[PDB]
Amino acid sequence: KKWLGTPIEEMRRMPRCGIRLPLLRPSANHTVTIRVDLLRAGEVPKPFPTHYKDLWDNKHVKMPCSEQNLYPAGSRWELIQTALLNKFTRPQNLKDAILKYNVAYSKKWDFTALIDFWDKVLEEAEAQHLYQSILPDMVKIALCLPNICTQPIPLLAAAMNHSITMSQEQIASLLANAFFCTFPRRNAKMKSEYSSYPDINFNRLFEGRSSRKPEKLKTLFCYFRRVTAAAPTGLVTFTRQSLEDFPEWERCEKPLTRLHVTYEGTIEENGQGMLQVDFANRFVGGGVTSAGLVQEEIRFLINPELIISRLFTEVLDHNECLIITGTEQYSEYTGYAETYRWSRSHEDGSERDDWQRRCTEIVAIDALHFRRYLDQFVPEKMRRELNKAYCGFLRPGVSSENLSAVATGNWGCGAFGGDARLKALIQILAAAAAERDVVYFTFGDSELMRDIYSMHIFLTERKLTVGDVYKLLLRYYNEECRNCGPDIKLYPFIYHAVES
Ligand SMILES: Cn1c(=O)c2[nH]c(SCCN3CCS(=O)(=O)CC3)nc2n(C)c1=O
Repeated sequence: KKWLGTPIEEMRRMPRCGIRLPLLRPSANHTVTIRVDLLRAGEVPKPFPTHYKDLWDNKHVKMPCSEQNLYPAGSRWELIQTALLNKFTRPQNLKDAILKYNVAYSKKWDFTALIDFWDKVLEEAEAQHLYQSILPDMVKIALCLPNICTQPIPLLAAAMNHSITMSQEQIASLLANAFFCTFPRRNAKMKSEYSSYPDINFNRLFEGRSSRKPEKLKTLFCYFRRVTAAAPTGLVTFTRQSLEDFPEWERCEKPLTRLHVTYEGTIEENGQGMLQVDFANRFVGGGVTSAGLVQEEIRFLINPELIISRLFTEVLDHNECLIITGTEQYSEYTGYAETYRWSRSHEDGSERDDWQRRCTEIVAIDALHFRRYLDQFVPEKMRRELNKAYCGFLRPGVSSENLSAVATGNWGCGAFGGDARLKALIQILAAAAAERDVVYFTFGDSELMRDIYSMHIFLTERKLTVGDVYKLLLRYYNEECRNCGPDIKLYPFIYHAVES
């Protein structure tokens, strides 16, 4: 009674189900920032090219170490170096350092949470370790950026189908810069450039008095402590995927696939090696660098390499997703939102693939935010969610036998107002169209587990196709929502319509 349906042991997982990876190589649609010819297990990857190369334009990340990063003109990189190469002994020292190259935000950025964490949460020995060891080591890896990220990083802009593969070490240098708020043109509230990109600098983690900010900082300093002490050796791939041809859902003759549904476990622990869904905001990462702390933000905190997607990933349009392969888990946690707490450091035991990427694949798909509950049953909105999930699950050019199951849950069903029973069925239909099985976590809701299982077995036993089910959703809208909360609920309607 803890789980229902297909045993999870029968679901496909990476690496066992994967196909031989092609040779890792840069191309028109794949940026590779390391020496592939020297990539070896257990060895820190060598950056390619050897000497720093800069691009300062509207198609690439504006690096803080660029000679074009100026301030009315002096070199901002020189200023960052002078500011950060000072001894920190009190939190005000770190605030003052960050503001030396952010003078325009000195009356706008609040540092209360950073001050409280250092002075009021940490004990004396933990504070001493922070400013004697961790922060100086973070400064050093940040300032090493021009020797580490030698190759320009393209923006993954809207409508681009493009991948970036970089080393975990390169990500660590970039995230250290984000912590010290060094990325230029990413700060103004009323900016034109980068207005369609998420925040990357960490200044909003330092503001306010929530009991959540200290837990976020503990989680991030756990990561920073680990990666400055011993450089991680693997790679991470970021792929923006934007599809043009979407199924004619009413006409899809594909059958449903297999389902495992359970009210215990988590996507990240029990969906190891599966395609793990991030319940994303259209600005990937949501409020990770500010106040948010539900499913997406938590994943971005315990696997912080996800955070760097915000440096270069434009806001997702309706037909797009972001696929990240290779991020490592550095922390364990309990709770969520107001009960979230950092638990301990985590030693990731995931195998690495032939590109030295952890066998962990996460897809960010953003559900819609519904102001009115009945809005989500409008056909245009159901099709939208179907196509979003389909884009996140589809892998053009891969046999279904080589596709892991999808590990997911009540996507968009918290603050975004989604109906769990509808969103479960939508994901089941999208997974079926993408020829993937579904592993579904209901997060303690045993009744929902039973309901999803019952509907899935009902539909499969009667051999209903994807299109058969979609037309029942359309019928539900017309008969119970269009001219209407509804008088009859969705699953009861479906049972009655089919049994009729
Ligand atoms: C399947 N699944 C979750 O659903 C989940 N939620 C959170 S934190 C936000 C709480 N909330 C969001 C949607 S909900 O309201 O439907 C139920 C719970 N962490 C989660 N993990 C690790 C997970 O595996």
